[PDB]
Amino acid sequence: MIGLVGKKVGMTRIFTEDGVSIPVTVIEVEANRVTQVKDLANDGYRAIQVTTGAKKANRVTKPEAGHFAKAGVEAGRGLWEFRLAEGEEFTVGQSISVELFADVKKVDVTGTSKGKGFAGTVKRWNFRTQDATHGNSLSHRVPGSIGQNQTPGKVFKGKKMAGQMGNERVTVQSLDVVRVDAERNLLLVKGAVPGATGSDLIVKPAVKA
Amino acid sequence: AVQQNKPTRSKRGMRRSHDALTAVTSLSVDKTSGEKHLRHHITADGYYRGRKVIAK
Amino acid sequence: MRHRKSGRQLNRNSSHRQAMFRNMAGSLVRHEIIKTTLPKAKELRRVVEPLITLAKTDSVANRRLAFARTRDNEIVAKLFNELGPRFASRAGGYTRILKCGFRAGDNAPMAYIELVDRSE
Amino acid sequence: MIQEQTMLNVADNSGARRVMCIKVLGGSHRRYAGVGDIIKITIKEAIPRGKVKKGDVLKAVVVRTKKGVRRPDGSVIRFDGNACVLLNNNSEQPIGTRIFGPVTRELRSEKFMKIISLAPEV
Amino acid sequence: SNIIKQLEQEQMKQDVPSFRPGDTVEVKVWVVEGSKKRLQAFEGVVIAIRNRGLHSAFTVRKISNGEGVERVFQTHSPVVDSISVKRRGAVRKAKLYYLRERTGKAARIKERLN
RNA sequence: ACACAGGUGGUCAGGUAGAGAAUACCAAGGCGCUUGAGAGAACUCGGGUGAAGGAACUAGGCAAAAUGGUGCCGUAACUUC
RNA sequence: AAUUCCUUGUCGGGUAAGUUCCGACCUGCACGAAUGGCGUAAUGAUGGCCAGGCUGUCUCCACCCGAGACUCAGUGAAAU
RNA sequence: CGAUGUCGGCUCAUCACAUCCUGGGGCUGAAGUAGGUCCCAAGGGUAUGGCUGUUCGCCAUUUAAAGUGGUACGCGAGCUG
RNA sequence: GGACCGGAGUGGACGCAUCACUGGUGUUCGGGUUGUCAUGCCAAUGGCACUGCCCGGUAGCUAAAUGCGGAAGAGAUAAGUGCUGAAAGCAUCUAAGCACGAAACUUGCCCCGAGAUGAGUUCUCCCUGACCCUUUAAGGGUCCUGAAGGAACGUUGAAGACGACGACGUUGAUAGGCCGGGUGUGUAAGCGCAGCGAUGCGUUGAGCUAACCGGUACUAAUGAACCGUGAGGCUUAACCU
Repeated sequence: MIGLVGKKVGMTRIFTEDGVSIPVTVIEVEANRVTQVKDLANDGYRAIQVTTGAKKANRVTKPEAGHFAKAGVEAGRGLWEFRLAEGEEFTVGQSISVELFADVKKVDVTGTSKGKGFAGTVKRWNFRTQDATHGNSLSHRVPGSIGQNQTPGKVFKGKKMAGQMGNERVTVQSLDVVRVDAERNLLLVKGAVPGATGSDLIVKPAVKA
Repeated sequence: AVQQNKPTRSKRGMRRSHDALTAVTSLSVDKTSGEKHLRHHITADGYYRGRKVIAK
Repeated sequence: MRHRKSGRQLNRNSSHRQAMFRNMAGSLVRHEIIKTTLPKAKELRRVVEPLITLAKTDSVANRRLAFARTRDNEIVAKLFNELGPRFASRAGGYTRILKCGFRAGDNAPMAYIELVDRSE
Repeated sequence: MIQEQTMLNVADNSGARRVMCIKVLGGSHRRYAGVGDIIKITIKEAIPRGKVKKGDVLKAVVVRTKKGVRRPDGSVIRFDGNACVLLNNNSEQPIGTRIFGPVTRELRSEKFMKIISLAPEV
Repeated sequence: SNIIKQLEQEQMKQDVPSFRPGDTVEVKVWVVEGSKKRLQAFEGVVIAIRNRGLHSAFTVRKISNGEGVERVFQTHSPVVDSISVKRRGAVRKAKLYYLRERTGKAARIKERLN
């Protein structure tokens, strides 16, 4: 069940006794706990609500703190909801960590992107630059062409423009598992994932596989 | 040259519709002399929160 | 499109920055107190404190390190005869930025930067 | 790099030094050659002790590169400059019956395995 | 949260030599060749200090017979039978990339023997 | 028209570097030039560095780059010598 | 060919091919000697062709530091 | 006819299918394997060198792929000239 | 010479992301270096010559380094291929009746989405005082007394044009300094000794420290009030009142 939460905590090597060194990414799972199981009379689906981690008492406001009080004292980082599959669930004393992937080979990861501002067009939308030697008078970079012909008099919605980049979702959907540790909450994955060390992320089983 | 029809009082007045921010943060007062200042700024008497600041 | 920085860029070139900060750090140990622009006084707080952490030294390889990189003609000995020793048991925190308002009629953030202890 | 109309030396016996690559091949086109890429080649000086004609057009395979090789290990092995060896049309394996340089034990590719099977240092 | 700085060290070895540049190390490693496990030895001069923790590559340049020959190896890799501190290098630079432009006796490194 | 990135004939000629009233650093002597402070966006004008190939760019090695000086040695076709 | 349109006529050279380039051929649409011929050393803000050298022109882009723009405060236009 | 920039390119896109190339089906004068051919189908997709300022057209390399058309036979208040 | 199927093996074209593979860039770092002026002189340290010059590179970034797929299922069709059968005793793919099926269609996969004002669903949190006046679903005034929360005040960033937004403003970690770690560079800068001296040997596997991240109370980061209050319009059947 559920989409499991963690953090990118670094990069390492696992080696082989054939000779290859094999660089891999390290993820630490913070685990998820149940706060309610929902009835089929709501929306037409059986569903579950889950929370994560603990946070210091000098943060979180009363509208969120009272919803952590109805199940414990750990609190913080908000709430998630998911639909149930192949089994009926209970709330009392129940939690989930890396044992969720004990028979899973590929995973699906969702995180956030780095801030880049208004970001422009050359890197953002691959608007290829032009000559700085021979011709091209004050046209070193030109942002494509916003109109397909000079008769219509319109710019169309089927085109890209410069604008705020970062703080949005990013994903990798075919990511291979290497190792898990049910005592240390380790998830060890093939290659690299979006964002630097300390990036907060959620993980699911891979479905395009 | 660069525009069609001399721009209207409504169109030019739109800039006035964003004005709601209160001036000078409504100041702070010194609780030991009654003079006003900005919320972390120093008095004309060389004092801040009832003690001496800066060489004068 | 800057990705990270640890020390303000500043207006005017690197050959002005160096010449101005060595002179103004000299002026700060020569007068104990300066009034100047806040972001520039924070950049002064970066350079005056490692000089006070040097001013507690006595080794032949430290006592006259880079004399012409931060040079004076009045307090050259007073720096090591009193001023470095005045903070040599303290571990950091040798100054106060003293953030105030106005340099002219308009509010640019001003700093009345001072030593954490003064002679008179 | 290694591309079309490019001067490329040969580790093949009596193959000369002035030899030129004219097409990089192996399936759907990829611009550049490395260790294990097959090329279309021509001989520009041929030498008097030679074995192929000046101006002739035949096949070869790249075996030495300034770029080096890393794909099977993740750590690079690097050679000095760039070189190839001459390759038969239908009769399988290289034309060289003695082939120069130490080569590598990763050159065990089934269609090229004769090179590590002559007299290599590895 | 606890495993920061841990799984980026847990695959490291406990004792591996600090040779620095210009030194020789005499490395022995295994290959499998799609047939059978075989030991092989590589010799040359070290061109960099290998100071990067678990992510430490080390580079050895042969330059003793024929032209060039330069190999990269992983410091913490299990496939290493032997590595040593064979010959010293009395060098005054951090990188030896300048040996790409040396030949004959000028391409040798001195040990000083003192 | 302007505290105007323009124009305007000669004379005198201290030390180190260099062949040199080229040109690097200064003496003697003079100047410190009339918006300022922060920020460190797109996009530009004024600079620096680039691994592999290599003119594949373009009508065109345009432009940029390496080369760059000094004294000796040495120097082809052809020639009105 | 600054001279011959379809015409890159005709034979060869080099090429990886070449209306480009070169050696030549000659029933030259409309070569021809002072509104000069033909050619040679030296010569040119020299056209085209070939190669070597070096190269961010290009392959194909990526980074660093300056001055504006952006924020504040003083000073502040025109065609129409 | 009080502005009504010229060849090609560089450049950035969009619509048509009388489908080039891709998917599905058939007729066949189709033995395999390929062609010849047309009923459906528009989600996606289609040359590098040599000559010319070139588009045209010829040659080298040659097709997963160098189709045909509209938008001033698109494409100068971008660029080149 | 020598197919399709759904299912594997392995590549091309493309894009996005990582900085951990290797390489590059890197004027907050270290080493080398030409000339001259200043600091009176020396030992030397600085200024000027684009960042004078050449050689490595922390942190930051990055492609040439590197990974990966645009799949199956589900629903339902078009072209096509067919069944059973009436009008038309039979015949007939079609009328009545029922199938399968395409780079297409809708899902499935990923993202945004209730101003979807079609303002939906579900949960948490807070406010429980009263008068005065008018021709009043309009408001206006004051006392008594103030919440959940938001901003401002700030310290600041991996967030950024400005706004905005994450972090931090004490049972302490936002930025700086100070320390300790961890990279980089390559053996202090003086003092002896070896030598005709440029230079070498010893102290010294050294010195110097910044951006990466673990400490530390050393320096800095107000009292508070304005916005948001005092239970918030209407009605139906049944019950409470």
